Amino acid sequence: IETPITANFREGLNVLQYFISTHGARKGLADTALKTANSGYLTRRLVDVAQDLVVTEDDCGTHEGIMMTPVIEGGDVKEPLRDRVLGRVTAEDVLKPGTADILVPRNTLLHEQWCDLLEENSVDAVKVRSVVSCDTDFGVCAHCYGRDLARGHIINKGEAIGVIAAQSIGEPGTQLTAAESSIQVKNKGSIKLSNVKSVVNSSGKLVITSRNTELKLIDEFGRTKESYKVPYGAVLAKGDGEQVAGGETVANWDPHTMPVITEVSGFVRFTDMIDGQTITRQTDELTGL
Amino acid sequence: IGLMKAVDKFEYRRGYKFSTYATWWIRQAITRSIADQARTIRIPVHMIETINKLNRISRQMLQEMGREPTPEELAERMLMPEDKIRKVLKIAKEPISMETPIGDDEDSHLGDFIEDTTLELPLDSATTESLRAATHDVLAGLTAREAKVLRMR
Amino acid sequence: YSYTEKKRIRKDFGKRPQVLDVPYLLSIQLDSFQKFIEQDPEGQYGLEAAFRSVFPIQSYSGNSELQYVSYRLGEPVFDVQECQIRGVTYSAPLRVKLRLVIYEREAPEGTVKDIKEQEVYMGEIPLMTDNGTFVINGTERVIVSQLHRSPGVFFDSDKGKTHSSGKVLYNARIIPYRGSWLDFEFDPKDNLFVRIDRRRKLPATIILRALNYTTEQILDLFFEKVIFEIRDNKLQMELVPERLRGETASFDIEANGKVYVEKGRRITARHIRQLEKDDVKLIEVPVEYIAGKVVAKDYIDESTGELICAANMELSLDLLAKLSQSGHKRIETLFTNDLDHGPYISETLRVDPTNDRLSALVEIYRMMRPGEPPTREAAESLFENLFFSEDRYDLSAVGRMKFNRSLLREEIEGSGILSKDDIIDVMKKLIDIRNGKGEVDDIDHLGNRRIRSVGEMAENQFRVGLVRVERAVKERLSLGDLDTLMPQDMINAKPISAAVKEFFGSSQLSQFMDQNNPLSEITHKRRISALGPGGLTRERAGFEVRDVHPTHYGRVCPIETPEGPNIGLINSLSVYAQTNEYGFLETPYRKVTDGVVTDEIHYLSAIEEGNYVIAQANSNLDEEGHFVEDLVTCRSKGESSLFSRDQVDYMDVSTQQVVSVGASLIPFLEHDDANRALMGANMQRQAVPTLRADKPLVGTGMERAVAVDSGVTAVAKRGGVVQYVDASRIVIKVNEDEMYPGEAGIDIYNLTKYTRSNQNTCINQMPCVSLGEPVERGDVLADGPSTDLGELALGQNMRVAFMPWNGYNFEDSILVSERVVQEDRFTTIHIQELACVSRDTKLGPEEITADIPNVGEAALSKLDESGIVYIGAEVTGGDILVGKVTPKGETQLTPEEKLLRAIFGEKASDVKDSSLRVPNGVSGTVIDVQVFTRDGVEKDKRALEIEEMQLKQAKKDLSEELQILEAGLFSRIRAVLVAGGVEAEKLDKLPRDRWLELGLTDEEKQNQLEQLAEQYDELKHEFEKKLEAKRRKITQGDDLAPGVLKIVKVYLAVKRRIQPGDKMAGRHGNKGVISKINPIEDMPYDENGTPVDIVLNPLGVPSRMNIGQILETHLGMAAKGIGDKINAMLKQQQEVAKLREFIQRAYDLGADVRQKVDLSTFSDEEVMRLAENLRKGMPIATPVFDGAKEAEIKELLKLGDLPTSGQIRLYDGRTGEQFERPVTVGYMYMLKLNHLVDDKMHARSTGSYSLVTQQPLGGKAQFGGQRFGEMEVWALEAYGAAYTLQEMLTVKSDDVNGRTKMYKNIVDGNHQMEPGMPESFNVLLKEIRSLGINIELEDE
Amino acid sequence: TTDPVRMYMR
Amino acid sequence: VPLDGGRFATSDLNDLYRRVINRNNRLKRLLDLAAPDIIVRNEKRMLQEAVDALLDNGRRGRAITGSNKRPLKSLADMIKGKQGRFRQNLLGKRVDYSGRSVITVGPYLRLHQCGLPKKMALELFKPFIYGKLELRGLATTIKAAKKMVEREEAVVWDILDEVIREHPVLLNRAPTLHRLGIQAFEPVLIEGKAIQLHPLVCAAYNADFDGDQMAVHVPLTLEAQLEARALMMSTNNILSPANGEPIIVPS
Ligand SMILES: [Mg+2]
Ligand SMILES: [Zn+2]
Repeated sequence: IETPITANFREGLNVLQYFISTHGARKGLADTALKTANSGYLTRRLVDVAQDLVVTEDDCGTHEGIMMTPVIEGGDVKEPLRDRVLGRVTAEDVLKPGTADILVPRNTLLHEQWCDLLEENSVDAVKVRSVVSCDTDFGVCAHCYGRDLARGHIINKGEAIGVIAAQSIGEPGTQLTAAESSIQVKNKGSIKLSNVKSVVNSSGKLVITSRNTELKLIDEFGRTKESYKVPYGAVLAKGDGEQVAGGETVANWDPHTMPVITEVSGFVRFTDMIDGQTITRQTDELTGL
Repeated sequence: IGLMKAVDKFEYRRGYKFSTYATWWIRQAITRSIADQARTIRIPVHMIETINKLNRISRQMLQEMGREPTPEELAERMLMPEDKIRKVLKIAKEPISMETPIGDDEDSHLGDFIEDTTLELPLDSATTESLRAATHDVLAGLTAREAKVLRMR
Repeated sequence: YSYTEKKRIRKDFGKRPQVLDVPYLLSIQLDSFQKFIEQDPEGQYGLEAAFRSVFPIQSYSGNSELQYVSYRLGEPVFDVQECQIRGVTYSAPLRVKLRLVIYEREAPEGTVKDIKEQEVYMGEIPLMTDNGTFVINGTERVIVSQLHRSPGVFFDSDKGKTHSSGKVLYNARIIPYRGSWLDFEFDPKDNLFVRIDRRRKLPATIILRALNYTTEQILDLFFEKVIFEIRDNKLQMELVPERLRGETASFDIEANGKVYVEKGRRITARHIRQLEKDDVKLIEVPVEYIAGKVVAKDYIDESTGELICAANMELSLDLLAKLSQSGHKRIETLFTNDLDHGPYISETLRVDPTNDRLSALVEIYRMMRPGEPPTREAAESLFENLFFSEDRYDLSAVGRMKFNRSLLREEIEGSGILSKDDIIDVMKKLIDIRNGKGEVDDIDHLGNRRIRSVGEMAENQFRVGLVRVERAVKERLSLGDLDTLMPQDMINAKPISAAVKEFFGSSQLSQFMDQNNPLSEITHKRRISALGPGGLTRERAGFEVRDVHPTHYGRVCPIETPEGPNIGLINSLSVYAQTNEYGFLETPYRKVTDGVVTDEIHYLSAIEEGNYVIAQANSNLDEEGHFVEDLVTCRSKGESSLFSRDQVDYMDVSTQQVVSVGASLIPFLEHDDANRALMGANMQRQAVPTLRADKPLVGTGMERAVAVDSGVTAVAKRGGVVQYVDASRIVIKVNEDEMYPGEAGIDIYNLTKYTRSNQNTCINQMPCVSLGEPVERGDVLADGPSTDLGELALGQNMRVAFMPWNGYNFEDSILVSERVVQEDRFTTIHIQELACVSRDTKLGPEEITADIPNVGEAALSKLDESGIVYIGAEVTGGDILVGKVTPKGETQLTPEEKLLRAIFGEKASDVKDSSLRVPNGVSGTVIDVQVFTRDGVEKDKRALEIEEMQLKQAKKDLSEELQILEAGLFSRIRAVLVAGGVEAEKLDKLPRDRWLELGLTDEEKQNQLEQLAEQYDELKHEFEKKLEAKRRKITQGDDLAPGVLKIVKVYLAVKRRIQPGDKMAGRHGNKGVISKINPIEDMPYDENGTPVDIVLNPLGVPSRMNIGQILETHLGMAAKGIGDKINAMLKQQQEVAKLREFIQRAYDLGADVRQKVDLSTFSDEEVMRLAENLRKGMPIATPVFDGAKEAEIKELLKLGDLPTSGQIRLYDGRTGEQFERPVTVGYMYMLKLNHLVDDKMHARSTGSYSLVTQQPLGGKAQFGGQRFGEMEVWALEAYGAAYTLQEMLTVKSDDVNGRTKMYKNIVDGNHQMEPGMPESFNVLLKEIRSLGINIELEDE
Repeated sequence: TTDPVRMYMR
Repeated sequence: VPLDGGRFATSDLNDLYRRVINRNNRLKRLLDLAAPDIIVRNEKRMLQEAVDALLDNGRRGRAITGSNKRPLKSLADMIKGKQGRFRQNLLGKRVDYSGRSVITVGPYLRLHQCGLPKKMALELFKPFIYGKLELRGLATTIKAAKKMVEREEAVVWDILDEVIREHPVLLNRAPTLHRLGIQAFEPVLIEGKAIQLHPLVCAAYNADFDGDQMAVHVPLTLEAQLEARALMMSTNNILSPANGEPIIVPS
């Protein structure tokens, strides 16, 4: 509603302000009454589909696992790499930028010490064993799980991890509820593109010709912080590998325009654009638009 | 089933209209079935007719005495021992559905509160383990013939 | 100024003048019942109304008709008090006069006889008390008013979610008062459908053919006609110059020798002025435009008699050819315009399998009852009963009105059934809305919800009572002979009385009155519910109806509603609301005639209010009642904005009218967040009454209105002086002016003393007047529970100070000083009722004898010879209240027990010990014993002692009445006899009873003495019979249930103090559970040494934004300040003047108020009496939105000589050092709620087990164990807790053998378990095996 | 269930 | 079973079972009376129906119980429910040696113990007391021991403090949401009728003090004590299982 509560609590509220304040309060109580019901049903289904899964083996001895990278989705680094990998066990040894160098020796319980020795070097991505890959049938081998408990050591044989999984997801449920112009790279770093093939035009634009091109940001000592997505059809300022300054406009595009751009020159020949079939004329004044 | 009987026993030579003669035989089989098997606690037939009369008597004497007749008023009208009315009225009730919902609509039901009286409480089974204990030492401290004499009883 | 206001005068803030005072709060309940049972000399709703509908009953054409004469209501068998103890319903016998006439066969009409049978009885109907409650089985009950959808027709949407096309829909529903629903709905194909309630969908037009409408009239009605003329040759068209709007040219459109518009140019405003001014009636068209067009009526070939074209058929160039060569000048077509008149009904007709009436009449019959054959008589009668039967249909009187209302007609009353016009008119309007003109209603708006209450709802249950008695009467009236049966033999009583016993006995709307609190009673009787018969279900709706709608303003309270599974399903009634004559909700407003604010009040219903622009409550007007400002914030059609000075049509009556009675009792509400207010007004009604009735220091003004209007107090009928004041009774000597000549007398109010309430609290009245005091009409004569001096006092205020105290107020927990529990001030009195039944077993009767095998004299000391405990004996847990023994012979004990009994010689009794003993933990004083005995069981010893006391009390009571009434009446007769014949000494020698004969000379005073004479001699005889009748009633046999011989009811008086665990809370939703009780030495004290009673946590105030409790606390402090000043001056006795000078200053305070106080008040005796009542503190009133303001609070603090800060320094009682920073202290009114600890606390070691499933159950009051539900099992599974889980559902519950093996092991001191198999699963195995399934336990 | 009362009657 | 007042109560299956028994008998009769097929068929139709109403009522027209509008509970409905088997459905089966009341604060506690009312603990541990009283010889026999604590002789408190010492109890509060909803504490006897709850554990339970109640449970067997001590004890669960950070944060 277009006329706020102009009064505050140290003063009085008047008739209407109170009467308006009423609604939000009532729906407030109403909502959380149902979000209790939704949680209750949600938690019930989840233990039924998990439950029977128990830690059975110690090590299934598979080298397979999942590739862990930082979360850095366009915006702001919502989660460090340190958190995701802590307490997990490594799929494969992690190397420096240089090699011959066994940093972490392949199966290691990545506890707190290891995790800092990781963040000392510029360690950028780790392959990690996950429960989804564990070859043992009718359970999960101790290794592929992780460590976590109220105790800090690795999981013991026999713990019923399915249940404790279900609860953890289901408990917090009570607590749950056109300016696309230019990218300005907020920090100084190095630019590395993926999946693009360009042609220089008469204006001299680094024209993307692919649909799957990303705008990354190369670090110096292991913080690939920002990432950005460039649309098909954006005027670029920097090339590739060129050092960007703090707060520098490197892309530019019309929001409400997706251009269909050739790689080549020449005349434009009309095929099946007959006046009436798919087109009609819209011709302007003296300028010849 | 009433109709099938009368058709077996009929004879047209007596001039009875088949309508009202069969109507007799039919209404007999009706009442004899109702009275028999419509009750969970089965009562003899004369009891039912006794009960039926009582329903009529409470009506006629309802408006006559301003309110409703006292339990010892209908007793005079009826021919019998007259304290039996209570006795009649006692067995006359139908049993109640054990799964009758009590309040809140919740799955607490009437039958769910009906406690067990046939049980043997632990506190007594405890003393039983000790009653055996006490009797034994008095009987071992006796003479061997008195043990054999008592051991047999 | 009145009498109990002059006693103690509340200082009142608030500026806006009261123009209309709060009406009687129990209006709704009392009014409605009065309407139901009352003579109305016309048809208007009542028992008369109900009667006239079903009656006269007439036999199967035998000309024996029974017509209805009139009815009377017999006197109540017992009055209010009597009826409660015994357990009868407070009812009156209904005696109704009926006249049975019979017409000879065959008659030019007239009767052989009619018997004018005097009043046959048809049951008793309960009656309402003076205060709007019923007594149904000795338990007071309330009938909650219900909320259901108004009768009429309502158009709804179902946009969006329907079918996943979006593609909106519109549906109509005709909801009558009685009879089947009629639904109209569209579909995607734009076919009109109708469905009887949820049955098979059918094409809507089918009912029209059944109403004798053929195809031509259906087309003619919903569509216009476009007439196509063949003029000179090949096709012209009649043109209405407006029809062409919203379309583009179909061809070269020309007329009058000039082409106005060619094909492809949209027809606009230019073109239509040309057509209209040049009068273009006729236009030339192509012969191809009718290739798609649909022909309207029927055209047949005049020669061959053959069908050219059927109605609703699209023409073609060949179909045209057959009727063009035949000479046809007219061709009627449908006007189809996808903006104006959509081709909807046209499309419908092509799906209709019928043609004539009987085609449809079968298909309607076959839809309702498929599978069985139709008949001509069957289909016709069935349909006529649906919307045309006088018996099964009425949309109501209000319904017939609302029908006409919604259709914009004029007439407000007419037919009770639907007409041919009605049905068509509904279908018409539905199409219009679908066409875009008009909007749909919403259920939530209070113009489409109507209020029924008790008077109406009982009527309906009585109405159904008669329709099920008519068949029985009709059945007898078929074969019934002449003058043998009379109108009583046929009509039974029980079917009527059951149908009413059903309602008041068991219904969702009949509940035990929540009566622990004068606020609780009044808030319950004013309540609305959308639940129960004819209403919604919790699982049905659905958030839309719960949310607050704009129309709730001033009718339903927005804030007072429960906080549980049914939010918004109650919506308690607002203060000034009233029920419309027609049964809607209206509210008061003030007629704003342009520049004057009148004082003439106007009542505006829900629909009416929307149109007008109503001003706001807080608006400044001065010198005459002109609006001060040229622009005022107002609200008109659902929204709110600034408006011109002379546009406002009405104005709010009061600043309070938006809330409820519960909500208005909270001070400084305006500064409090809406959420907390709800929690506030929820707990206020749950306040258990305290020992000593305080008074709120911080009040609102409503408290006096609530006190009087609640029944608990005894309010003076007639003004006079007090003759006698006793803790038992109060006698009022009436003034001369109001008193009638004969029968005159005295007003005598007998007070209610200690008795059990509905919620086990104690309800006690106390006298608040002294000997020889003047009282006026409508005064408070004695305070009820939780009232003092006429004001409503639900609790007791105390000195409270906000600061952390070593964590003992960590969350919202409360920390209380010993001074509170020492003063016995939060002590609360509870009354339990324990009963004993002497039953009848097969073996014999149970005896209440005091001979109980193997019990010591310690029990039989407290017991009299009869076996009942003496009055006054203080008893605790385990003590026997009623000794009882049941016959049980031949026990059949076992060998080792038998030999043992023989060794020590106990005379093994043939009787069991069955005595009623006091439940463990509860302890109180016995204050009354009652014995109710069956007619024919012999009254024991104590009962005769009892019936002697009952006799002595009744003899003393009746005679006391007579002694006072004689002497009061005789003293006046003697004095008027002295006026014209005074023989002073001569007169009083002879006996005073021998006076009535003596006359007086010619005047009306001799005729006045004649009045007093009559009613004296009537007192002589009325004494005799009333004493007699009272006496007979005591000894007469009490009728009990079957099987029960005699019953002893014992009343216990337990007095509960206060201990850790009790929930306490202020009025602003600050709950809290008292945590430790500290010595007064350790409490924070101030420089004057006075400790502080409660230490609350400061953290509770910012998060839950309830800031009003702080304002209360500060102002409260100032209220005690004025107190200590007067307290000093009253003990100094300085002189009357300085006292009066100081008080006068207090009651003025600044400027602009409404008070107007003294010095009128009697300069000695009253001011001093006043002075006394104020030294405890000065009662102030803060109205709801007109409240006190910050400046006014601080200003009153200056007068008290206390800092403006509101804070002072305190000192920690342990270390004695100062506290850095000043802290707030002040006074907060606080309640103790009835979640008392020693009811919640349960424990069980080993107890009873349920029979069917051997599972723990509370049976011998060693109460049931805790429930161990689903979620708690996942807990143990989440740990490794393998044994703890096993133990939980094996030996601790289901294992009948294991549990004993365990218990035996426990006392042997061996902790082990022998598990085996749970009976819960064992029963499953048997239940499955008795189905066809062979379920085994395998091995290997 | 083609309600039993009908198909006896038939 | 009988009730008071001489009225009876019985299962709905009885109304059902008779009708099956009755109709079966009436068909045996009709076969020996050689009744017309039109009749003996209809009887079969009724028996085929009445059997179906007995097994799973509801896939027909819903035969009601005698004179009572309410539907009768079938064999299938004793298995079916909300949801599934009632016994395993919440709730869920009640359990001996338990109780509850209002909870209060008590900051003076150490974190590994809890405040259990004197009055409550007496009633709860009764079989333990009966053993120890007669073990040490203060009672001749259990029946004597029973009478002693009934007399509430002061001697028992000194016995009670022995049996209470190394014996944990389980505290559980209303909606058990995560594994921290049951936790094990050591009882400290208190004069008063409220449970005393160490303030730091309130966070894990999502307990406020607005009048919430908690239950107690006694670990009986020797095994259950050592189980409750090394797994469910307060001090052993200080980290949240959702995210490794401490849950015993200051509130
Ligand atoms: Mg809480
Ligand atoms: Zn694995």
